[PDB]
Amino acid sequence: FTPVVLATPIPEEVQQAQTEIKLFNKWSFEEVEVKDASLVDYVQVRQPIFVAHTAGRYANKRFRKAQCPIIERLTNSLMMNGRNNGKKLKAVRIIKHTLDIINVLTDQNPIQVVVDAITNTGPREDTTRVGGGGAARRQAVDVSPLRRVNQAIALLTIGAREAAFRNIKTIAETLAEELINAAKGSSTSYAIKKKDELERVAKSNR
Amino acid sequence: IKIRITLTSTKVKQLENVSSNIVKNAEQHNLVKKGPVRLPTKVLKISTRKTPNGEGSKTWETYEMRIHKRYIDLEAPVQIVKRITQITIEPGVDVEVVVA
Amino acid sequence: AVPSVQTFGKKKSATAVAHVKAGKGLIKVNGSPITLVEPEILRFKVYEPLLLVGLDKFSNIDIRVRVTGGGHVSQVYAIRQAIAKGLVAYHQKYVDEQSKNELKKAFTSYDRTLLIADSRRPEPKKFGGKGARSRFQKSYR
Amino acid sequence: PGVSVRDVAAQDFINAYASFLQRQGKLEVPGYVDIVKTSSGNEMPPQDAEGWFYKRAASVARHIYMRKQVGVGKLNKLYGGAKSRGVRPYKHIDASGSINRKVLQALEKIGIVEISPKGGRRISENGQRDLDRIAAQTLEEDE
Amino acid sequence: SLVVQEQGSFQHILRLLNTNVDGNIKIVYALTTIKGVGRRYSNLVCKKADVDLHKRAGELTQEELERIVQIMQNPTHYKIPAWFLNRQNDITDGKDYHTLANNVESKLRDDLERLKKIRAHRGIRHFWGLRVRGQHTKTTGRRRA
Amino acid sequence: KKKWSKKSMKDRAQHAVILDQEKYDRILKEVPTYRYVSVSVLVDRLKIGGSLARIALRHLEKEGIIKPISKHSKQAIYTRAT
Amino acid sequence: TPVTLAKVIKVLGRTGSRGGVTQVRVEFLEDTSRTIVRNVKGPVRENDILVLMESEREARRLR
RNA sequence: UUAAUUGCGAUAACGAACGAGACCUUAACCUACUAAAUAGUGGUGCUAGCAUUUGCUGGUUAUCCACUUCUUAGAGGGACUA
RNA sequence: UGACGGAGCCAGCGAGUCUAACCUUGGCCGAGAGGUCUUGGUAAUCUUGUGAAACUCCGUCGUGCUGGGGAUAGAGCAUUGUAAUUAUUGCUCUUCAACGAGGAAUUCCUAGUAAGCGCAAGUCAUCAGCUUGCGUUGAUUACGUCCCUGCCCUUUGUACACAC
Repeated sequence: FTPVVLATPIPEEVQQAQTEIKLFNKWSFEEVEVKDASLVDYVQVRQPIFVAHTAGRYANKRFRKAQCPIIERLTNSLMMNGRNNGKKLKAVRIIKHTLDIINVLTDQNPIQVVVDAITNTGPREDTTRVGGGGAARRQAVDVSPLRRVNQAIALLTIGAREAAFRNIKTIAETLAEELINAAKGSSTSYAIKKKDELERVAKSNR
Repeated sequence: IKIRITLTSTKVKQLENVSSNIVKNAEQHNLVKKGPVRLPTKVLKISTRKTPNGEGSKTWETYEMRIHKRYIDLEAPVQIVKRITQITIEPGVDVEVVVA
Repeated sequence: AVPSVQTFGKKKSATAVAHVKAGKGLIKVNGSPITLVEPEILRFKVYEPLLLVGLDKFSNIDIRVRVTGGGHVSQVYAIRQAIAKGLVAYHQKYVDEQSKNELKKAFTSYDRTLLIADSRRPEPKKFGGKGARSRFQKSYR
Repeated sequence: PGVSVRDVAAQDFINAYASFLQRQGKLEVPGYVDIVKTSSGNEMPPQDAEGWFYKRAASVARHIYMRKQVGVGKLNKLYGGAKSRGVRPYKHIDASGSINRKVLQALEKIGIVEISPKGGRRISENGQRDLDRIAAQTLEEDE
Repeated sequence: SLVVQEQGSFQHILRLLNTNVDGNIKIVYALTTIKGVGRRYSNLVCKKADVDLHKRAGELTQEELERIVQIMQNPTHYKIPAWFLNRQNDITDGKDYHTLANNVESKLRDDLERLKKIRAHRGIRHFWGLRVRGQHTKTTGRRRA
Repeated sequence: KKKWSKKSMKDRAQHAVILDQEKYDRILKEVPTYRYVSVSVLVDRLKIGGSLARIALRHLEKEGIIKPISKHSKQAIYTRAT
Repeated sequence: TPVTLAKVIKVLGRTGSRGGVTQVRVEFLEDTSRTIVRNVKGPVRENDILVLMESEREARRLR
């Protein structure tokens, strides 16, 4: 192998990443494993993409919307609350800034924090409505791992939208601070408080 | 003369046969010409309520008329062009010739 | 006499046509270099091919793309499909089929839309509602 | 190495060219600027008071260069936006033609833009010849 | 990037023609507190006075405002083309003018009273309080009296 | 007559927007030990005005103490070099 | 209490007032041959891993 | 088993008709008797930048030359639970 | 995730000329509007290579009844209209008015749908918050159930029969 230069100017940073192996620019999309095997094959890994904008066909098959990249799934639930429907062009911008903000804190791998956050706020058990004789009780039922990720993404994205609303905090930085506390475990993050609150109420209404 | 005969019918089958027999009749004279040019179809949409009065669910029927325009470029003398166009005249099809 | 191939990629309503020849390793879109769209989100989208198989197939090939129709993100999708097909068709005619069937296998594995134009055309709107399936409002009293 | 216009960025060009026009001070603006709406849909004038016209001239100069023939009404559409008619839903609204018209005759006045056949404007020879000094800063710094 | 030393000369309030004008905010949007001069008028009067647009209402000298008020008082003196002003070709005089903080209500009362005195359709409507610009009164305007 | 309101309380925010020496040298000595520095970080920790936060941020990058990583609008991500 | 991890082996069917939950037969990850039948609130499928906040429960129906 | 009085089939019923379906309209690969320079043109003519080494855009108007894979829709086409 | 100021600009349906001034193309200085001229295609080469709103580098205020404010008044400038005063409509200027994730209740929705956005056509004497079409950006479950109000079939009870 002998390296040669090109008359056409193409940036080196993109070229250097492409030359040896597949990887993000500085982010380590590899070894983002989760210690909990319950959600394995329900959070997206081993298919690193270069951005959270892939128009993956998610309506053709029952679950192909669940094989969606977990960052793209996080990007989609942030794309909500009325005037932000559509506009994925910025929904990826916030995650770009949030990942930047996540990196500058918590010096470990920025992606692992998100997946640890999602794996930490998925409600392990909640309670469902039972009619009974008019009104008797509520019954606690187990939660599938796919339902977990649906709720884990939601609570993180609901908390961020409700935290940056009518305050100084931008949607990018506050969506980070919800993921910081969700991944580490603080019992104050919007996702975590609701997760155990739903779990607590399910315990009482077994 | 650089004639350009035009065709502005609606029935495609009537247009396609009369244009096919305009090329073969012009080619049987061993004259120069261009093949047909297929212009985009021009659908004319009339969207109207179905009810005569103003009662009922708001149901609408959309009528469409398809317009197919075709032109073929020829360079043939008029003393044979006149006897070329007027023959095999087809009902419903609109075969017309222009000068310059 | 110059080895060339003209191909197309498509999107919802975008279409990019690529002229791929044996040139100087240049990639251009709409008269401008592909590297200077710079919105920092879709730079990697048009970079995906050369980022995953490298420049070993981009050394002496000049590619110019003319995309029209659709929007910004749609045009970029078409651009990727145009350059993807051009490299596919280029190694189909001139280079060994071994090179083409291996790059198709990597392109398919990474993203099916790198080879297949998305068959998700829009649904026409119907009367009695604001959209295709949404209705206006049902009032009862 | 080879020199071409489009092989550089678009965002830094418009600003750098405007600073070139502002520093030279030869655009020959009559001066009634900073008065008019600049667009009937735009309810506030530009914030960049000392500029907003060197950039607009820079904006049209790149725009006329990449196009072949353009008109006063066409550039009003390009620079127009949506007018907020309060409760009424938004609608596209064209910009005032004087700002666009007098920014082109200024380009004619200084030699950037020449009249073209079939109506409209065109990138002139003098307009293109000064882009070499424009791109010089970009090429020298990165290489 | 530019930084300044903040002294006690900062004025948390400004007195322009017997009206309290806020400090610690943009001069352009501070003048909107005056009845008759708003976002655009403050933009023009600040352009005429050649005051730095980036500066606040805190570090503004008395002379800088004295020209601002002079422009507000007599806009036509500074060669204004008579399409920015809120009162062009007054019915009482025919000459171009511009209403003030207290003059805008005085002339609004004066222009409403002349319609009332002549018993015009508009004047009887203002005397009635109903809509005068043709708006339907069947649906809108129930919790207003 | 009912107006269907809630009318919650307020915190009476006091964001100062013209900064004096006491704030100027406070932020100068406190821009260290801050892992993430932004416009909202300045106003929610040193209680400065919103425009001061972005202007001060431009001042801290002009001389250079806090090294920016992402220069995007609507979200400024600056770290401190170490 | 140390929670337990469990893998489904069979799915029985939808139950509840609106069918929003499903009966599943589930095998314990450690000390297998210990069957259990649990109700799952979300969409579940074969060979899916289930978390149980408690273990020794068996809800055969839900109405 | 039905997004089907749809079929398989016990069968005092047999054979039928209507409805469903079938039918009609769109997206899109035929690259050969579906294109004019009414669309990238493959070579006209030169002008505005650097390399005398290999680009980035504008074009008079019936010489054209092995011209058609993109919004253009005919003839064996194609997707029938392969 | 938001207003404003730049700036970058990218679709698709579609329409447009006889007792014709409709389709605002450029050379009307004019400057929202429309009088000058029409050089303009049996409407791809003219509006429109739809050259548009949305969207998207960079900067202006920073959480306030604030640049979220023509909602409501007054003053003026224009064109269609033998004629608009109960704004025809567009344009420029002043002040905040209610409004701060809206109660019981309720509607629509299973894909490039919903939702955001805007454009052509019908109406039209210019200019419509409606409709019809559309196209741009593009979300959570789809192994669903009948308990959630109603359909289909069957069996069964009826003192019902235009029939609970």
